[PDB]
Amino acid sequence: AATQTWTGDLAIVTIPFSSLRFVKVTPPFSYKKRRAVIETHYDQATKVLLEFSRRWWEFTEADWKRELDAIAPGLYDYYQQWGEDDAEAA
Amino acid sequence: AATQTWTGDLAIVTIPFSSLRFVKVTPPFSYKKRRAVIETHYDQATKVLLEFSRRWWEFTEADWKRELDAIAPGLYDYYQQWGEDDAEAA
Amino acid sequence: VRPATNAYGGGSTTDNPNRFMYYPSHPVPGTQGGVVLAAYSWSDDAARWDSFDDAERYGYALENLQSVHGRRIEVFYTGAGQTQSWLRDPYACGEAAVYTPHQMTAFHLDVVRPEGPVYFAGEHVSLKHAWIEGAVETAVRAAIAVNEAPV
Amino acid sequence: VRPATNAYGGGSTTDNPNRFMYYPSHPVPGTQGGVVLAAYSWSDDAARWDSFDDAERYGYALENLQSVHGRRIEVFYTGAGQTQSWLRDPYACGEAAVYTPHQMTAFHLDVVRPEGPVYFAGEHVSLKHAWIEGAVETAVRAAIAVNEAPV
Amino acid sequence: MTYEQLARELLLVGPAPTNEDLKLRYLDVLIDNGLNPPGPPKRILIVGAGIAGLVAGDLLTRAGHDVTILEANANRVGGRIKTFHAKKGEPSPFADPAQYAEAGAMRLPSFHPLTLALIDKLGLKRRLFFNVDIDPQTGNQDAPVPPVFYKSFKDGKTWTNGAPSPEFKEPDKRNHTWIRTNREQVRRAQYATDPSSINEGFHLTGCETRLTVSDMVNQALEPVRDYYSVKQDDGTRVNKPFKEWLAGWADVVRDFDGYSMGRFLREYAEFSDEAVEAIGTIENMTSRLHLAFFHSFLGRSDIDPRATYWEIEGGSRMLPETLAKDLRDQIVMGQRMVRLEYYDPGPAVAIQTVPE
Amino acid sequence: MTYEQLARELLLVGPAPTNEDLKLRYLDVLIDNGLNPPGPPKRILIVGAGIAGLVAGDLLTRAGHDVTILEANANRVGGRIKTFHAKKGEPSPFADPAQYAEAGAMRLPSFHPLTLALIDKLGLKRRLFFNVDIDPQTGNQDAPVPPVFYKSFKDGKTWTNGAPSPEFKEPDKRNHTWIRTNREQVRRAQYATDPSSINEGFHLTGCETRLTVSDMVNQALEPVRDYYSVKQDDGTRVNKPFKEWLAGWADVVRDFDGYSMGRFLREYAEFSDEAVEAIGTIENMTSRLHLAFFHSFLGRSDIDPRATYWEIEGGSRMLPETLAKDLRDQIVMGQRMVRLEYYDPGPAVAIQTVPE
Ligand SMILES: Cc1cc2nc3c(=O)[nH]c(=O)nc-3n(C[C@H](O)[C@H](O)[C@H](O)COP(=O)(O)OP(=O)(O)OC[C@H]3O[C@@H](n4cnc5c(N)ncnc54)[C@H](O)[C@@H]3O)c2cc1C
Ligand SMILES: Cc1cc2nc3c(=O)[nH]c(=O)nc-3n(C[C@H](O)[C@H](O)[C@H](O)COP(=O)(O)OP(=O)(O)OC[C@H]3O[C@@H](n4cnc5c(N)ncnc54)[C@H](O)[C@@H]3O)c2cc1C
Repeated sequence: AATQTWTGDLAIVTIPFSSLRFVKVTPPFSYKKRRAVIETHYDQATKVLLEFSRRWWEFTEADWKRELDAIAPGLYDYYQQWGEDDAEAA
Repeated sequence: AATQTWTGDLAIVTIPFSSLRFVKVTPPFSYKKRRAVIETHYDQATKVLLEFSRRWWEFTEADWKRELDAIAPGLYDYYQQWGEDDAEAA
Repeated sequence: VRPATNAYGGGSTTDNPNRFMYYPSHPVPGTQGGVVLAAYSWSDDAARWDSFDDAERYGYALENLQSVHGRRIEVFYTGAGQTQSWLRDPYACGEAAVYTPHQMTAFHLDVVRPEGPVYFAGEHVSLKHAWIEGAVETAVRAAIAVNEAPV
Repeated sequence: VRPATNAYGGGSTTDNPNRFMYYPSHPVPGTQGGVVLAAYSWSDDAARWDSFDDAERYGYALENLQSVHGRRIEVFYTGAGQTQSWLRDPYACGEAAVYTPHQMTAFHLDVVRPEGPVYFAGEHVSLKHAWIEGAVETAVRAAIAVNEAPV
Repeated sequence: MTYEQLARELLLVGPAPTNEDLKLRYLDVLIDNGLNPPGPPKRILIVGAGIAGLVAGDLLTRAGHDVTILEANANRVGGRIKTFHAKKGEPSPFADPAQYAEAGAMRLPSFHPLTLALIDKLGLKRRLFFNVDIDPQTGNQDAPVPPVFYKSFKDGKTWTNGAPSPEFKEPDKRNHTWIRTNREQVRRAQYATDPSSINEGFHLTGCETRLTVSDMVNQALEPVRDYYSVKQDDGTRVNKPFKEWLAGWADVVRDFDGYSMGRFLREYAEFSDEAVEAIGTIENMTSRLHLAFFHSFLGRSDIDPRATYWEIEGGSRMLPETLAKDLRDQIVMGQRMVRLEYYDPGPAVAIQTVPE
Repeated sequence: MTYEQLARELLLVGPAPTNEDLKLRYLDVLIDNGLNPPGPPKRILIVGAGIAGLVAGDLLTRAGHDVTILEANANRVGGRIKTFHAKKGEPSPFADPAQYAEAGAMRLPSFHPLTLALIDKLGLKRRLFFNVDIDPQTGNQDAPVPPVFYKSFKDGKTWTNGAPSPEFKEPDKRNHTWIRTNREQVRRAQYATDPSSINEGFHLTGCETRLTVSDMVNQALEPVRDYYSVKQDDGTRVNKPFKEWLAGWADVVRDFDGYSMGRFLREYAEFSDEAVEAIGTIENMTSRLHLAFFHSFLGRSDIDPRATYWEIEGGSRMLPETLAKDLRDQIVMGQRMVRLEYYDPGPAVAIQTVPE
């Protein structure tokens, strides 16, 4: 159905004002209520999640060489030679 | 090519700091230069563009009925009957 | 029924989410139509449309446009629209730099300072942000320093 | 070569774009791995990743993660990641309401006020923004008013 | 009079006569009884199946009312409470199908009674969320979880979920996690004993250098905490006697609401740009810096220094999805409110929605 | 001393001895001669093919240097200067293949010499951009476009693109456009003569009601304009004598940089919340309201009340794309800088890029 209307006697609007900003309303809410809807600033936030085969952050140094050399022959030392890049985005 | 390195004696960085924020750098720029790159706020803006068969905004009332009735029989009055919704997103 | 706008150029202001609408200063020669900047807004006003993706936006845009010019305009709408969000652009990562209070005195002089052989230019290095003049102005300034720079 | 982190739970802070990284408080039982909140940031810090689309983000995220824990971690990276941008969500249109100075005294009392038969609730109607407690707290309050409301 | 009114709202205090403690009433209606006298059963339109909606829609349904919960999302309720997890019938978010993480809400404060108790009432297991890395060989978490506990500003009244569990004790926290700023990297334990190192990285000179950013912030807040509470010789604080504890906060609203958190640290606390830089960096107040002082001040993680955080087993989703099992008939998915017409003297409501 | 330094940067004034007018030097190097003495020809890395990059990369190439312009975009230069137009080989942005619109920059101020002249030098036609709706049956735009003109704060010096065109005259502006706020809608001409109507819509009471939001703002800025300039009996302004015109602005930097535009209208100009609401709404300062006072103040469209705006025929793209025809060999598309290594005593630069 292109549309669908609901009706009742009371209504509880629980959507964020940022979303309510796009709803057509009538009659107009109280002047201040409108301003609050036009002006309430919604902050932005982003989460990035990465998956790991193991819980390396728990590792000790032994755990590292241990756990690491297990995946492949002399893999531990391979990274010791490599070291850490000196370029940061900081 | 996965990558590609360039070299010279001087360099002019013209990308916005928001983009430079993700570049790995070395050695570190001066402390303040970094902060400015971490802290310079880039404002957001969005433009939405709609295309119209005619330049209606130029129209006069006559132009409207004239131009409008041209598209189809009695189309002008059809919209006069319809009127304007009372719901705004304001 | 909203009165005939009958306006040439310029644009209108509103509190509906479209905020500012601009009309073409000159008509493309040989054409019978035109494109209007149905919606253009900065900061939070803009943060709004940023929630919606490119394709969805056209809907509201037309509705909020009708709220000011009349439902009637819908006839001439070709059904073609374009939308440009600058925060969503991985190359602009925003419209322009715009300082929050105190930032300029906090570190703007350090913004211009070159770092070793690295020089900076562009809209934000100037003090005419969100303007091309700032861009160009600092571009030249940059070329002047590197040009006469001891090789 | 970055030292072994050897940390259980908690998270670390950095000025690289990842900003804050959190480690799982408890490991999913029966598993050998785990997922880490590689990058989580608000406002402008967040505005950054907002420039990039879902899929691209994982790259940097891993790099900035390595800058603090070592390049070594890359071995355990499954190559699977998930990213949630709240400004880009057409249902949240942002993380949460967060007042700019003066807004609260300017109109927060009007925020709570019901409009005719319309009542408002949710995180933003409270004063514990960006918290569930605010949400719930105002939900109940809402049900109390409509419940005993003269039909 | 608007200031006092705000303090009320902030504090959850009823009208002047009684000055009821609303946290009690809400705990009552949501945990204990429910909506006491189920008033004139009416038709109710609830937009949004986020936590707010699900809770009201549940209390109201349980009290006999014709509740309809319109939700724009077509496959998920919970709103800003989302959790990545394998969904019966499609690819799992992560390689390991048993893994899951939070896309939104992830931790629940001890001083958040309603939610804590709510989670319990719904029969949900809640584990300890480690806000600071911990020593996994300490504390006993296998003991039954301590119950929710609340204390009102009203003459020694409280509220609890049930019987204590003195067997339960939170693990001790090591600060073996990192702080890497300005190319320098140290552990939190170290930064704690000696902030000099990384503070100098932000160019903090002199006195400021010998303090952690936290304390620097706490030090800066005391004068304000003074509006409503009073310093304690033992090094603690107790709110002043109601009348003042109210007028104080109302004063805080009059004096610092026009301050961005930064303009406050700067101009009021007379902190240096470098101090604000280190502060905003080590404890996310850099991005917020220009947002209201209040949003940062209320959050102030002080109050309960021994408080605790929690997380729902199985994911944050568990909370909203459980409330949803009940409202199986009220909730309507894939419906976005686009129009809202209501009648106001000086059917009562019509809401039009589009399919998603 | 940092304040004065800022005023310099703001004003484009050289060092204390001479106090050179940099707008002249830039006009010189970009329009007249070019980089005067082509110093030690060196290898140059320019990141970004936006207007900034294209201009520097062009001046430098023209002065004999090995210039390489690395651009992340794979199909477009111009950066924040984009224009929707049919691209030989694919679908046109609009149904009518001949239509085009701005996705970014769209108008050029008369008081922006460099860009205006630059557009001319490149042999680009520039039409009048109507910032306010106009009466299409007035003014003569068919006359040759007036030339760019600049006036320096330095004792009667100037700069022009060429010979005047007193035949050219901008159309008269009608304000037949709309202002629709709080469900009310009026024309700009009306709001001008009587702001009462729509101001009351924002609940402006008393005195404030009888003024347009603009004037309300101008009225509010005078005291500041006073730092650097002086009111004129005829109702105009002339900057004070250099020494003060510099120290004034430096003072403006010391006094209002810590002000958000809102906290200024509010606390300093002592405007009411309703006044700020109407103001922020009628002339976009609602969303910016919490951003630096300076960003809003500099923009201040005053100065040249008779100034004019312009637009490039064919699109804004014309400007960057023309500069690009030259640097055909310097510009490298689809290359994103991801790493930047440079050598600093106390090859000089290496930039690594990824393919896009
Ligand atoms: C919606 C909008 C409207 C505007 N309206 C006007 C107006 O009417 N008048 C006016 O004068 N100005 C206006 N402006 C501002 C003006 O366009 C800018 O100030 C100016 O173009 C900025 O030039 P720039 O060279 O500094 O940067 P940009 O044009 O942003 O160019 C930077 C370039 O670097 C590239 N890049 C970025 N990161 C990397 C990387 N890591 N590696 C390689 N390449 C990279 C980008 O792709 C881009 O081409 C507007 C801007 C916007 C967003
Ligand atoms: C990244 C992030 C991390 C967080 N971390 C925490 C934390 O650790 N602890 C904590 O307590 N809180 C946290 N929160 C905040 C908490 O999740 C929110 O305060 C709370 O869930 C808000 O509930 P709500 O019911 O008010 O709104 P929402 O949950 O946003 O729900 C509103 C609902 O309305 C729907 N909707 C919107 N518009 C329409 C429309 N037009 N028509 C129909 N339906 C519509 C939406 O789809 C949604 O389901 C976090 C939030 C974010 C974004």
